[PDB]
Parts: sequence; C-alpha cells; structure tokens
Amino acid sequence: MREVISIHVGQGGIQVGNACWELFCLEHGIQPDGQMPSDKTIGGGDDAFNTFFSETGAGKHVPRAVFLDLEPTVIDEVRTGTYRQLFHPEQLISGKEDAANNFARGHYTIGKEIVDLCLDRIRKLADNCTGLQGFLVFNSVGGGTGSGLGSLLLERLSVDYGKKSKLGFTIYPSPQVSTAVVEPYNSILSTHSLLEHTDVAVMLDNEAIYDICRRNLDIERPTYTNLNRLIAQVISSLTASLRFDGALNVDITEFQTNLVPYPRIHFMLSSYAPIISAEKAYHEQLSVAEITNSAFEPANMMAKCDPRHGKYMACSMMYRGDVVPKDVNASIATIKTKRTIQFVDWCPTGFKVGINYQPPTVVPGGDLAKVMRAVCMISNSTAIAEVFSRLDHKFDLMYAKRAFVHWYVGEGMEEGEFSEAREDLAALEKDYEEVGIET
Amino acid sequence: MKRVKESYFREHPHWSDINGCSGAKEFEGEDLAYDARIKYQKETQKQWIEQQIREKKMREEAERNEERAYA
Amino acid sequence: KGVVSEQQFRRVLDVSNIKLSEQDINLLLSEFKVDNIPNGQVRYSDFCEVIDEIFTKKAIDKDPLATVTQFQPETTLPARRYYLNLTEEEKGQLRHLLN
Amino acid sequence: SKKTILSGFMKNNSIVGFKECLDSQLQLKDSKSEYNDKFQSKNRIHRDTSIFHIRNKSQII
Amino acid sequence: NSTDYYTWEDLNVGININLFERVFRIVDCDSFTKEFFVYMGKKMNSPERVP
Amino acid sequence: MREIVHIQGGQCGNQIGAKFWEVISDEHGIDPTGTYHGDSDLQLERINVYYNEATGGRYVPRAILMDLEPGTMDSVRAGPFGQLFRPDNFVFGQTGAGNNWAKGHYTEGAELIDSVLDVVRKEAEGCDCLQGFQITHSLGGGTGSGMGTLLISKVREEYPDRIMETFSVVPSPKVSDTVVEPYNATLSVHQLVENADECMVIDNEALYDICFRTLKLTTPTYGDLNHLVSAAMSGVTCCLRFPGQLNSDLRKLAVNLIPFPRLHFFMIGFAPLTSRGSQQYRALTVPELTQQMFDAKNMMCAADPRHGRYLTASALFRGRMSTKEVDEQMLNVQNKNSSYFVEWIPNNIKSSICDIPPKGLKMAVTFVGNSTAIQEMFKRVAEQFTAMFRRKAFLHWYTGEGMDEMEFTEAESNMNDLVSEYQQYQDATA
Ligand SMILES: Nc1nc2c(ncn2[C@@H]2O[C@H](COP(=O)(O)OP(=O)(O)OP(=O)(O)O)[C@@H](O)[C@H]2O)c(=O)[nH]1
Ligand SMILES: Nc1nc2c(ncn2[C@@H]2O[C@H](COP(=O)(O)OP(=O)(O)OP(=O)(O)O)[C@@H](O)[C@H]2O)c(=O)[nH]1
Ligand SMILES: Nc1nc2c(ncn2[C@@H]2O[C@H](COP(=O)(O)OP(=O)(O)O)[C@@H](O)[C@H]2O)c(=O)[nH]1
Ligand SMILES: [Mg+2]
Ligand SMILES: [Mg+2]
Repeated sequence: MREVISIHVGQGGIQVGNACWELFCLEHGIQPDGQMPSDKTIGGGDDAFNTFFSETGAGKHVPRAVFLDLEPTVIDEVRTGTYRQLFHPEQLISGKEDAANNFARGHYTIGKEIVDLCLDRIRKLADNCTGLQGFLVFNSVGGGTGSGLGSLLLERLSVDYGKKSKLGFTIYPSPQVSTAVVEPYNSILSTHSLLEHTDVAVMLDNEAIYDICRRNLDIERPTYTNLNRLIAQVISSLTASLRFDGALNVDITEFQTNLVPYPRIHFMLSSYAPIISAEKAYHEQLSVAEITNSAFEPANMMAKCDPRHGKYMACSMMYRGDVVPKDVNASIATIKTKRTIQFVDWCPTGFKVGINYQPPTVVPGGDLAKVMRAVCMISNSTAIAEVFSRLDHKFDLMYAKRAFVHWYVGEGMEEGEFSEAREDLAALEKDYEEVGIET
Repeated sequence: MKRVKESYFREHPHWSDINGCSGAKEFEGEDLAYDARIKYQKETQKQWIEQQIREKKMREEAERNEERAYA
Repeated sequence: KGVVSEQQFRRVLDVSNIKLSEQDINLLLSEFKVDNIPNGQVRYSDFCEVIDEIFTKKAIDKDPLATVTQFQPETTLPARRYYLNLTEEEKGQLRHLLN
Repeated sequence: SKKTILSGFMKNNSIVGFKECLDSQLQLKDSKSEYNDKFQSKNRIHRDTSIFHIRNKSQII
Repeated sequence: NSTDYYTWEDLNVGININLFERVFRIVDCDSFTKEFFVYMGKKMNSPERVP
Repeated sequence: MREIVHIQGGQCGNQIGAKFWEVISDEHGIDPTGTYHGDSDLQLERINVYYNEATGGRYVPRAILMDLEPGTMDSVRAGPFGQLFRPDNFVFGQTGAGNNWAKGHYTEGAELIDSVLDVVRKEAEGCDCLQGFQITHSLGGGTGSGMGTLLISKVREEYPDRIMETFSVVPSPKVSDTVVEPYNATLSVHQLVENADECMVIDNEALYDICFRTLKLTTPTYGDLNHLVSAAMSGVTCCLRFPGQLNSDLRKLAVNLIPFPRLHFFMIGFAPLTSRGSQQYRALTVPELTQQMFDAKNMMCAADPRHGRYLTASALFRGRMSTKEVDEQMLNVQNKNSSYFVEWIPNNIKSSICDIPPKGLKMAVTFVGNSTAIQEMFKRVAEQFTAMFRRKAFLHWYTGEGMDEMEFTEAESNMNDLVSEYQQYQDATA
C-alpha cells in the first residue's frame, strides 16, 4: 500500500531516467520484456515490485514513469531499442519542435501545448495507486526544456495534489566546465521556481563526478553512460527501505522531518562509497568504520563544493549491507571526534541512521564491482552557499550589457522577470549566513 | 609467543598419562627414547642428501645443455 | 488441573440432556475415575477428547498425512449396536416374505 | 570459509549472548514449590525412628 | 532453541521438515530446482499431486 | 579453615604454577575436568584450603594469573589441566614490557594494577579465615618482576596480619640468560626485604645441578626443573590439610626460622630423589633421608650451605615414622658438626610430622633453613651491578621513563647493608 510515481523531463532526465530503470528492473527479477521467468526466481518477499510497478494481471509488469521531451530524437530511441516492450505506449508524450534552450520557450510559448496532456496522464496514474507517498522528478537545470518544463509541471502539481512530497534530483552547472553557453541564465530562473515548489532537491553537478570517477575506478575515458550509472546506485540507496526488510527503516515522509531546518534552506548534496572496480575491490576488508571515512572525505562529495568551508547541519546517512547496529555506534562517535568536521551550535547531534539488508546489485557491463557494505549520504551543509555564490556572479557579468537577453523578450515574457530571480537568489545568500552565526 | 610444547619432540602427555608423578619418581625426563630417536633421525638426514644432490645435477646438466647447444 | 469431582461428573450428564444407564454410569467411572479407593477427582481430560473426536479431530496439526473423519448418517448407524442381528443367521425367510 | 559467510540477514537476526543458559543450572522442578515439600509430603502416624550418623566428615555446603 | 542449523542437503520433496513445531509437507518442485540437485549429486524423489 | 590463595605472575612465575596446580591436583584426586573421583575420605576433608565450591559441584582453584604479554596465558590453557583456571581471573594487557623493569613497575605494570588488585580483593574476602598469600615470580624479567613486586607492596598496606610467601628465582652468574639481569635483581630485591615476610630463594643452576648428577636423566628439559620445585612447594603446606602427630601451619614455621625481622631469606630442597637406575641399591630407612637433606648438592640454591653457619632449620617429614627416630636422628646432626651451627640458640632445628605420605612414596622430607651461605648470592649479584654502573651502560632505558639515578644508589646501599649486617652474627659469639 506504498508507491511512488517517477517523472522524467528533458534529455538529462530521460537518459539518467533510462539508467535508473535497468538498476530497478534487475533488482526484482524482471527482464526487459517485462515478463517474470517461470524459472530461476530470486524474489525475496512479495509486493516488492509494487513500490514502482503495477501488476497487469498475469505475466509482465509496467513502470510507473511519464517521459516528457519536445525533441523526438531522444524519445524515439527508446521505442526502437531493447526496452520497447517495457513502457506503456501512450505515456512517452513528446512534441515536434525543440525548446532551443530558451527557458521561456518551454514555459510560456511552446510548453503550454503539452503541459495540459502531461497532467491528464498524471491523473490516470494517481488513481491506480492507493496511498502515494511522493513523486521523484529528475531534470537538468542547464537546459530550457528541463528548466522550463520543470517549473510549469511542478507548479501545477503543487496545486493539483497538495501536501504530497516531491523530490528533485537535478544536475547543476559546474564551476569551470560547462557544455552550453547560456546555462547561467536558465540556472537563476529555475531555482526561483523550484525553491517554492519542491521538498527535497539534491545536487549532482557533472564536474565533481568526473573527479569521482577518476580517483577510484582508474578510467581516463568516461562517458555519460558511466556517469548516469553512478546516480543509479544513489537512487537505489534512498529507497532501500520502502521495498525490503530491515532492522531500522526510514520512510520517504521521514525526510522533510530530519533534513530541512527551515522551509527555504532545503538544498543538500550527496556522497557515495565505496565504488571500487573489480580489479581492486577484493583486497581490503571494507569495514563499516573505514567505509564511513570515505563518506566524509572532502573529495568524494557528490558536488564540487568543499564542505570544509562551512557547517554541517544534518546528515541522514543511510546503510545497506551487512551492518550490525553496534558497529554503527562506533562509526558515528569517531566522526564527531575529528576536528576537520565542525557542526553548528544549535544541532548537538545531526545524524539520522538507517539500515537495510538487501545488498547492492551489480549491473552487467558496467564498472562497479560487488561489495558487502554501502553507505549513501544525504548531507545538508552550509558550504552550499558557494554554488549559489558563483552562479549569481556569472549572471551579473552577462546582464550588465544584457547580451543574449533579446532571444527571450521575444517569447512573451516581461522584461522584469529576469531581475526578479536575482531577488530570490540574492536573498537566499543572506539566509545561509544567518543560519550559521553562533549565538 | 606462546609455549604449547614442553620440548621439540614430545607433546604434553595425555591427561590419563600422569597417573603418578605426585612424588618425584616419574619424570618422562629420563628419556629412554633418546636412543631410538637418534637412530631414526640419522637415516632421514641421508634422505635429503640424496634428494637434493639429484636436483642439483639435474640443474647442472640442463645448465650444461645450455653451453653444449651454444656450440 | 485436569480432574473434577466424580459427583460433579454426574451433574454434566444430567444437565446435558444425554441419558445414560446406571450400569453404563458405572462403566465410565471405572474407566475415568481417579484410581483411588475413595471418591473425588474424576479427570475429564481423557473423556472429553475422545467423545469430541467425532467433530473435527482436535490437534490435527503435526500430522499432515492424516485426514479427519467425514461422518454421515452412518455415524448414528453404529448406535444401532444391538443383539437383534441374530436374524442374520438366516435372512432368506425374511427375503421370501419381502419379495 | 571462516568469516566470509557473513550476511546481514544472519548477523542481526541471530541472538548471541541471550540464548538458554548452559546446563548444570537448569536442575530445578518448576512443579515443586514451597509448602509442598513437607506440609504436603503425606504425614504418618508412626515415624521411622531409625537415625544414623555416618562416620565421615559431613560435607560443608 | 537449539544450536544446530540446516544444510541445503536436508530439504527434499516428500519428507517432513520441522519448523516451529508446525509440520510442513513440501510437495512440488520448481523447474530450476531439479538441475541443481542433479548437478551436485544427491538423489531426487518422484513427485505427486497435492491432495 | 585457614585457606590460602595463589597469585602467580610473570612467565617464569606462570610456568611454575602451570604444574603446581597439576601436582596438588593429583594429590587430592581432583580430575582435570573438575569432578571428584578421589578414593580416601580424607582426600576431601580439608579441600577448602586451595579449592572453592561452585554450583554443579565442579572445583576451581582460587588462583590469579597475570602478565603483560598474551603468550604466557594464551598457552598455559592448551596443556593438561589448563581449563581449571576461571576465565574471569585472567588479566593480561596488550603491549608487553620487554624485560625493562621500568616498563613493568611505572608505565605498564602500574596502570594495570587496578584490574588485578580488584580480583584479589574479591577472592580473598570470600574466605572464612584467611591465612595469607603465596607469590611465585622470577627476578630475571623486567615485566615479571616489574609489576610483580608492586603487587606485594600494595597488599601489605591493607592486609597487615596475613602472612606473605614468595618464591623468587634469581639468576646465577655461571649460566647467563639475560643481559639486563643485574639492574632487575638489585632493585627488585630491595622491595622484597622491606615488604615480603618470607621468600625462599631458587636458582636454575642448582636445578641442572640436581638433574644431571642425582636424577641422572640423560636430557633434561624445562618441564623437569618445574617438577622438583612443585613437589618441594607442596611440602611447606603439607600438613596444613591433613591430620598429623604435630600439626604445623605456615605461621608455625615462621616462628622458628626468622631470628630477626630483616633476615628472612631461606633455601629449600626435596628428598629422596633416586635415579631410575639406582632405586634397587638404596635402602629406605629414616637414617638415609636425614643425611641427604643436609648434603650440599641437594639444596636448590647454588650457594653451598657449608661456606657459612646455620642459624635456623626446619624439617617436615612425611608419612608414618617413629618420632624417636626423627628426634634422635635430628639430634644426631647437631653434635658431630658443631662448627657449622650457630652457638647462642641451642637445638636450632624444628620437627614436624604429617600422617599422609605422597602418593607412590613411603618416606620423604622437605627442608627450609636460613643459612649464612646466602651471603654469597648477594655478593655475586652486587659485584656485577657496581661494575656495570660505573659507565652508566644500558642506563638510558630506565632514566628515560621517569626514573632517576638516585633510586639506584638507595637500592645498592640497602642491598649493600644487608650483606655486611647479615654477617654481623656469623662472627658473633656469646
Ligand atoms: N549527468 C548527465 N548530464 C547530462 C547528460 N547529458 C546532458 N547533460 C547535461 O545537460 C545539460 C544540457 O542540457 P541537455 O542534456 O543537452 O538537454 P536539456 O537540458 O533537457 O535541453 P534540451 O537538449 O534542449 O532538451 C548539460 O550542461 C549537461 O550538464 C548526461 O548524459 N548525464
Ligand atoms: N608424651 C608425649 N609428648 C608429646 C606428644 N606430642 C607432643 N608432645 C610434647 O610436645 C612437645 C612439642 O610441642 P607441643 O607441646 O606438642 O606443642 P603443641 O602440642 O602443638 O601445643 P601448641 O603448639 O600450642 O598447639 C614435645 O617436646 C613433646 O614433649 C605425645 O604424643 N606424647
Ligand atoms: N623454573 C623455570 N624457570 C624458567 C623456565 N624458563 C625460563 N625460566 C626463567 O625465566 C627467566 C626469564 O623470565 P621472563 O620470561 O623474561 O619473565 P617476564 O619478564 O615476566 O616475561 C629466565 O631467567 C629463566 O631463568 C622454566 O621452564 N622453568
Ligand atoms: Mg533539447
Ligand atoms: Mg600448636
């Protein structure tokens, strides 16, 4: 009687969303065609497929997702590949004309011809489930379609459904390496809409993972196919407690209750460990005490933000594997002793500990090698003031002469909209500093 | 390190072995196994003599096969 | 405990509307009454189970192979136990008149 | 095959130090409570007058 | 409340397993079960339909 | 009634006890697993002294095992009778001292006293009427003697009235086995005289001395040397557990072997001990036992008893024997050797009898006598210590762990004073 609806919007969401299903598809013995083999069943417990799947009565199952994108090329690939049989035919709603990175294009002019259909599909899936806990929304900020569509859909959802929880796994632009040239413009606008309409949104900047890949896996030739997979494991970690047995579980509703001190400050960055290739994964014990060390190592943080420049508000750091509770006690204590991790004055203890037993699975053809214990951390720290710091500064340079502005004013949006985003981002800058001042 | 042996040859006696020994009459130190042990050991030593010499020449002949072939 | 007074045993039979003969009443006591010269402490544990064996075969678990009795008009049929079967010596004359 | 078999479903759901206490301390009859040892022993009009004092140092307990 | 544990060589079709004093009658074998037994080398018993 | 506990520390102390509990165990018939199978009723009348009771009837020696290195106590268990010791009593650290007295008395030994002393205070308190403590330790190892002596000092401050026994093994100078021995012995010996009530000296050189030439065993091993000491140590408390003609507990022996407070160093031995090849020529009669118990070679201390004069001596015969032939034979040895015996204390020998002989033997005796010959041992240890100290060689170890050089001088003086004062009587005349 627990479920979650997955929404993928934009190519960044779709490609990563594509990745998140192979991990989910394997984790319950469902082949690409969707039919469970009558032989070689590995299923522990029952209803496990219910958290993300719905039964068709006899045989196969269906995924609980709705893919949105105006560019047919990205969507058309899936319907001709090896997972064609999986998705429901009339939920891959897509258009004809590309957004063209004009944030207004996907939010005032071109988007309005598809948003109506998208919500209606959402109505159908809402009734099928019973007590929906929340939605998972994936999108890449650096694109108008992801930024434009994301804001429109979220605002409609916040009024259509109400108090239900929603999570956004975005991908923000990097400090120095960025593919597009207009990414700073759509970043400021997006956070304006997503600050007032989402519960928990994490940071997944591309540049950091490139460092994440190099140090451990020892691979100098990474591509987005490897990149997305790593996000798949973290996706699995955050939901390990909703479809498996455990000793001390966590519900999705127990995230807006331990990780957001105030309504405004709800940006958190993750970190994963261990990620050790098959060539070296079997020469160390991987103790619970040592693994958590890699969790807080500054370099392995999910995003390119050094935690050492700020405070640590609260870390609801999760476990999966062969962890005994007594060992976890020794791991939490050791972290507090170290002087390089310093917390806030008004949060004596900032850990919400979780445990699940089903060990991580191995996706064939990938890079990850099998392990016993894995800990995924969703940590909120004052260091996040930096990421917004640089983004605001970049916006200032380009709008002084207001270059690139005239490609937007022709999309029907008023001129004053651009300046308004600065109030939201700038005002957010003054709030973090106020949270950290010792009293 | 630990001490799990009284000497290099005899393990500590079976618990049923020490029936007397309450008074200093039974000691297991009088040996009377000394003569027997030496006789068996000396023969075994010769065995490693022969075994190692055979390997050594086998190495030499193969080594000398290296030179003869060079010719 | 597992034992009730012998007289209280008579109480249930009279109240239960099930009628029994005096010599039969002796039969139950000889088989169930606690082995003692005086009276008192008649244990119903053995009696209750066996008599109730015709309802549902209590304690069926722990023996999957066994299957409970179905019981039918043929269950009260054994109530016909009687010395009238002597006619079975030769029922032919009974057959002749009947046909 | 000494400590590699570790599994989360085995470590957590297997009590360690709280299983039945080893034997030689279970030697007690739950049915025998006090007021039953002597008062309910039986009693007898004639007692067995025999007494004995074994010629060995009585064990101290 | 014991200290002896099962080894897969104990389960089999047609025999009684003890599980919390409740008696189980494992009757049918899935398709994938048979091969592993034949691979390891312990005999397998003939099936019968469940009454 | 008047039982005694055991506190054995250090390796050499550990091994010695490793068999001692095996020795007495076979005496009372205690099986290795803790169940009783003894034959005579008397084998259980006075078991309370060394053994304690537990539910289920199994018997546990009330000993304390202590060391700073895992090897000593992780091994003694694997041998016969290794399971009798209670698991709780074991107390062991994680580092080891490495023969450095400093490591054993200030840094590691002292830090570990809190746990060890706690067990002793719990075990001793359980007694009805305690008699005292007996300590076995070796003086050649820093970690052993280091915290070994510190335990003695702490005990005396809270149990002033219970006797205190200690059997120290000091290194003879002929067979050398440790290089830092002089520092350990001289400083350690200083603590024992001030605190310990009684200590019987034992020297390895004698053990070999006894082994080759009287037991004629072809190849001795460390086990054999342990055996003789254990048997002798059982004799000192022999009659405390059994009835006899003249019962004599430990306090009784003290009252007849310590003329003055500061001369409390004895030397002991055992007899008879006949060779496997000689037991058919010797005759077992009381006269034979007396002569051998005084023969110089038999004494466990390398110092020949004949180089000085006796001050006190005690003999605890075993088995049934005519008290005539104990007194007369004992009087025999004190009139034909008037030169070796002090004069101002007449009839300077004690006598005792126990009614239960060692299993498999008929007559035996154990000796305890304070002789001026022990003056020799202190001189040899003292001579080496001064030689090594004039150059401060090997002194950097101890001076770097909070210990100053003044303490060494104080240790030398008191030890130096003992040798001279200890001989103020062997020249003294009435
Ligand atoms: N992590 C990850 N990010 C990607 C991937 N592909 C593109 N991105 C991010 O997406 C940003 C640009 O947007 P796109 O992914 O091209 O697509 P979009 O944002 O939805 O906009 P449109 O392409 O017009 O639909 C880049 O800055 C990248 O950071 C990917 O495969 N993995
Ligand atoms: N005639 C005789 N004298 C004995 C006997 N036992 C001991 N003695 C005398 O006791 C003396 C030895 O010391 P004891 O008087 O016995 O000392 P004790 O009897 O133990 O007295 P306490 O030590 O105070 O308990 C010897 O000189 C004997 O004269 C005995 O059995 N017969
Ligand atoms: N009686 C006896 N003494 C021994 C034996 N083995 C070693 N020793 C003595 O123990 C001394 C070494 O003591 P050590 O192990 O260093 O004590 P520690 O400092 O507490 O570790 C040596 O001088 C030996 O004389 C043995 O088997 N029997
Ligand atoms: Mg596009
Ligand atoms: Mg007396």
